[PDB]
Amino acid sequence: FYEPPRAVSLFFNWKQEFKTLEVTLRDINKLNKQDIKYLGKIFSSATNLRLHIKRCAAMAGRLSSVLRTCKNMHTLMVEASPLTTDDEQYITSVTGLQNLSIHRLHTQQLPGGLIDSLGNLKNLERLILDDIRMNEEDAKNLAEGLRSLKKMRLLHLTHLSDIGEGMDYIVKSLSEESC
Amino acid sequence: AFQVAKSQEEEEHKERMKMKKGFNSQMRSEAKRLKTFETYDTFRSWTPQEMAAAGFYHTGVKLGVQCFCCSLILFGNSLRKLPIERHKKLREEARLESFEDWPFYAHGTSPRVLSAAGFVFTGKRDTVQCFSCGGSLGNWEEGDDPWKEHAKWFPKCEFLQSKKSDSVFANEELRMDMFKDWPQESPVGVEALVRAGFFYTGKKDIVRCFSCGGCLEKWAEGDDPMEDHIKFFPECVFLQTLKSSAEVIPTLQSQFQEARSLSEQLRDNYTKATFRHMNLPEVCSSLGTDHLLSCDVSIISKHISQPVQEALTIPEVFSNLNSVMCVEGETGSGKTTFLKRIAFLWASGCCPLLYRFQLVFYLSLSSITPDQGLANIICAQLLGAGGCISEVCLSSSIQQLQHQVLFLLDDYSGLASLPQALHTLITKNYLSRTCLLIAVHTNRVRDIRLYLGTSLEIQEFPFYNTVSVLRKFFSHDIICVEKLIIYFIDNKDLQGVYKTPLFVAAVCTDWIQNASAQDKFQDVTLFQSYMQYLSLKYKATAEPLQATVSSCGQLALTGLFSSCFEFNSDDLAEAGVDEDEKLTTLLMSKFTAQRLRPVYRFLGPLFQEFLAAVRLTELLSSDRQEDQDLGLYYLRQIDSPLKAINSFNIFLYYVSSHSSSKAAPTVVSHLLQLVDEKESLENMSENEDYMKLHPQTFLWFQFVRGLWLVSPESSSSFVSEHLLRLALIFAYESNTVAECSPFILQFLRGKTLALRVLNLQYFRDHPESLLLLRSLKVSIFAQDEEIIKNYENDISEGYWKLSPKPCKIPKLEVQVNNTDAADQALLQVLMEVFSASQSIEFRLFNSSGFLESICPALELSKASVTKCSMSRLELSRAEQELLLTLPALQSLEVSETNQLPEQLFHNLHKFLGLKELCVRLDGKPDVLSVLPGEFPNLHHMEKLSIRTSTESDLSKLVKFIQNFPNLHVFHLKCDFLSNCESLMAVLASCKKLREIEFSGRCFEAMTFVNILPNFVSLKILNLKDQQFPDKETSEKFAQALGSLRNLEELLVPTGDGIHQVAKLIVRQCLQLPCLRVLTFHDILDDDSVIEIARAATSGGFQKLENLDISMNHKITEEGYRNFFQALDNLPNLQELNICRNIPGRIQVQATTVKALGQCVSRLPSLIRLHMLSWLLDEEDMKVINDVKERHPQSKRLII
Repeated sequence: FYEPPRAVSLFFNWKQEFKTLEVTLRDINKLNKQDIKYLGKIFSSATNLRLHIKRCAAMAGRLSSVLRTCKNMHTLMVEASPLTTDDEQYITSVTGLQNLSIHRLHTQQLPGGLIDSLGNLKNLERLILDDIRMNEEDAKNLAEGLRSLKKMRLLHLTHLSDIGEGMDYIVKSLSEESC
Repeated sequence: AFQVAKSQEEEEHKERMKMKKGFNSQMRSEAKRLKTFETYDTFRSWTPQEMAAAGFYHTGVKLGVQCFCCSLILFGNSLRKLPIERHKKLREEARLESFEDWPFYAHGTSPRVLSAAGFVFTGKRDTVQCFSCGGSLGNWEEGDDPWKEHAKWFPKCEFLQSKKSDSVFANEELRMDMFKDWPQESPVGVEALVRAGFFYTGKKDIVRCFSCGGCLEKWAEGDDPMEDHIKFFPECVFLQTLKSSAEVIPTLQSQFQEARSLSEQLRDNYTKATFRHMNLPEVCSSLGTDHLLSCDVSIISKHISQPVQEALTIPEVFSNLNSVMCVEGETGSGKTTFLKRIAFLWASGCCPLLYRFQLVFYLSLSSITPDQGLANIICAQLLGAGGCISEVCLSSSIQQLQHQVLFLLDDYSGLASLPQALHTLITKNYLSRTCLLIAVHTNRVRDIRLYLGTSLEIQEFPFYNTVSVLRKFFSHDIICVEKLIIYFIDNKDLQGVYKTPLFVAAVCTDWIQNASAQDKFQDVTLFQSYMQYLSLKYKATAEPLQATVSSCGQLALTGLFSSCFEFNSDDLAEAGVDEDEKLTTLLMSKFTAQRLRPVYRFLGPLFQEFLAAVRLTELLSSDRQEDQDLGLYYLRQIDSPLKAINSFNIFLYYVSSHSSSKAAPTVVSHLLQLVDEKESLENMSENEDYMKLHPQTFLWFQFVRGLWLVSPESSSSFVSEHLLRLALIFAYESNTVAECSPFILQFLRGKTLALRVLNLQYFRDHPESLLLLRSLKVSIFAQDEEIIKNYENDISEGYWKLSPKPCKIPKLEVQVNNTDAADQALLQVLMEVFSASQSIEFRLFNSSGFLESICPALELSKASVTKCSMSRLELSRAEQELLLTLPALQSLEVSETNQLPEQLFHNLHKFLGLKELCVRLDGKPDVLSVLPGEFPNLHHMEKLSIRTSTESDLSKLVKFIQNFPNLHVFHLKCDFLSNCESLMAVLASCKKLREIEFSGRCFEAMTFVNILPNFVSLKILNLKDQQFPDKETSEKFAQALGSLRNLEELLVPTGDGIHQVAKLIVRQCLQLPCLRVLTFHDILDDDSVIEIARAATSGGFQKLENLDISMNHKITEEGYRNFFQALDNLPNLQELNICRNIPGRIQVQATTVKALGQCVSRLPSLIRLHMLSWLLDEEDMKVINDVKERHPQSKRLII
């Protein structure tokens, strides 16, 4: 998906049992309702959906609006796009999300968002964290969200600052039971 | 009737205010006429040639002509009004060649007084015609006053009254002084015509140069002053000093006594008068030619590098002549008629380039290959080629005067390289700078193509040519010509069979030599006579002439086998060998240019189906080894009854000729083989070709689909009308009337028939056996009007002319609508058929003006009336007293008026036989008083349907409704009853409660869990909105409905009885067979459709067809799961409503709804899905469209 009615036509002639589709979102700047509804209605072709965010500027607040129809979703990647708190609440709102990646968050992580309602993604297994602006107490309540989900298998906490003595709460949250 | 006169004011006055402009000095030029009277729309039945020579003129818009004497626009050219005659009623060589052939007999009247009175002799025994009459006659007696005979033979000739009643100026100021006498009709620049070097003479448009002497023709309104004098006088010395040889180059790119006296001898010989003769009147032998007495065709001029270049005319051939040229057509027909046309009309000289063409040479090479040149065939088939002039010296007379030599060469297709000077002339066509013509067919255009610049195609214009030939040669009979032209728009593909204009002589013998077409004019007699001519022409034994007939008949079996028309030339296993027999026979030909494997073509694509009809009677009344297994084989490949109307109409009506009847019971057995089917719909609609009424055939599918859309028995009733109609025509014309009669009695029974008898002579063979039909129907919606159109493509006339004394005529059917009058003649028809029939079925649909019709109807009729339907009458007293006083009434349905009948009610409680009622929207607490007058009469009752507005008296109802032994379907609804105990008593004290309609009466259903266990054989139950909780009615109606596995139709309403009732009730109705209709309105929240989902997964459901889930609370992806399994695994269902959640239900996840459309398309046997109360878009329109077209067994998706 660069920068599209032909692919809308392509999936919208026959529909069969696709297993998984991978969506490469590249640099979404223009945003009209026709592409919102068409590219929204494409995403029900497979049984699982792998959404990839790649530097999309028009999706800074239109996460839940476009994906409201998109009930089918399996994993998601965040590559260098702005994001709001309520959109993170939409990320934690869905339960079929099993694997999640996030990269290059310059802004401070607001409370009441992803790290604060973390314990709802009850099938989380692979979680990727990079370049997140937080503080110690945000890492503490983050680790409180880590105490909830007990099906994780893979964790990335790369390139993190302002996390002095939060690792006692994080590692304390991880080393509880034989996970 | 009048609409042609009012519409005559409409378009004739609309055109009268439009195009009055006429330049009556301009419109006399011939080339602009036959140019622009050619390439216009041409959809009329009138010849453009002699309408360009009628005295009028026209552009090419819809036929509006004008004139100079009577200046008025005239269009809409239709039948029998000859525009040369309509010109009147709306206001040297020919005489020389005439008396050249003068016989010895006619000398009681002198020939020179025939010369001085305008007579033309046609070169036969003593027969004459004028130059503009068209009637050649003999009948010479003594005292024949010749011009007065011409006013006394026949009144056809209105030419009778139409004809009876310079040397000192050799300078440009004196030349220009002669140019000041300028004619008005030339708008060309006069000064440039002065400077062109001419000077004027004194007549119309000729003009005389002084240097060389240029005067000549082609002078018109939009020409060039210099161009004609340059390119047709390239040796004018003043022009040579004006524009020399390098300057005539753009005009070049724009456009001896033995030899001379030889040209005088051959010029005297090539004007032969007996050369006119053609066998186009072969055995008819009418006294007339084929140019002055016959119309023409046009030229499809095609370029060699595939553009279709123009469609030129016959003088347009003369304009830009071709030095070597090929035309395609039919030998014997038009092509040799075109060559003999060129020579014989070259003996006339009317066109302004004629008399200056030098030496034409007619030649047909199909006879000869005589390895010798000019003296062989000119001395052989003609008079002679000269002996003092050698045959090469004759060829030297060719090759010394080449520039005006015109050749009329025919049939290289029967020629090889064996003639010496001929084939070396054709292969070295430069060495004679001559004009060469040739007329080879479309099998061997490729050998001529090496020596061609352009190709010419002869093509008939059957808009006007067939009515010109059948007009002029058959003015003796013009009412069948009216049948022809009215048949041209009843059958708009009449041009699709008239494909060669000079093989219409079979039609000519099928009027003058076969008078049977005058009362039997449809298509199969006509081209049956053409096929009979193909037996007569080339009369021979059982050669592959005959196996070319049968073998191209099975080429036609391959033609309609896989609907392939332009063939592949692979499978020549059908016909194969000796292509000269098949192209000489001319049932086919092949492709001209390159293909990979070249392509066969036909003279007529629908004519090929008639060839397959000849193949079908060949495969119907011949050797029974496997031949009739082939005719039976393809005759069983066409086994769908909805395709039968159109395809069996055209093709099996081609089979309706050839009356042999050796396996006509097998093909009418295929007509009985057609049984109640549904897939016949798209069995027809999938096919490609539809023959004659082609977009109308698309409309036939639309209307018959509209017939099955509403009424299954009216659709199959129309199917019965066309099957019994075409089977009746084929049965009587096949004369298998006592051979197949009890099988036709099998073809009659059970079918309900509307009364159509005007093909009575086909039917009246034995009507007593042909009388045991299931029903008889008349009505007065648009179906019978379309059937009036269908015979238009009476009752007692064919019905009493059918039988003078009918016997045991079965029962009858009546519908009437609101637009009915009271004409007494059809009431006398009703008197006849009511006197004939057993009893009457009778339906009143809003019919006003029927009181004045029901008084003489029952006045003429006696007391034998069964069924009366009382749809929204006036309810007056006298006509229901007259209906009242007739006994033996059996059926009366009354469901419409708020006004209540009283005397008809309480006096309807007298007689016996009545079994039908109805009491919708009346209101009665106290009208039941003389109902106990009925109570001793009738234990015979079969329809009870009551409505009151309030509570009536119930003791009589429980008494004698308890006294019913013969229970039936019931309709009960809608009052303040408040009595479950009397209804508990009457429903508890009876026996046969198996079709109960209790739709929405104010009632407590404590009775039903007591009386539903009393009767187990119930089949149909309907209930409208009641009280229905989820433990009382769910447990007690779970037991009561749980022990009721005999039901077929279920209509359960409107409760908060919740999904436990779906557990037990969807459990038991899931687990009972013989069930068809099911309805859960105002109930089934999403867990109850989980119950229909998991219940509908396992099955036990396969009998069901009808189902309604109207009024859910919310359908979403939940409904995609529940309607995924429930609308997946059940391949018999056909009915679904999802609707009336009206404001905003686009919370359905529309693309998963598209997946639900995939899921409904999994279901094979569905018909009607109702997807109402949400938005679509463009996308799901394309989705349900495309996945609707996967199997087309469904038709009813409703938005």
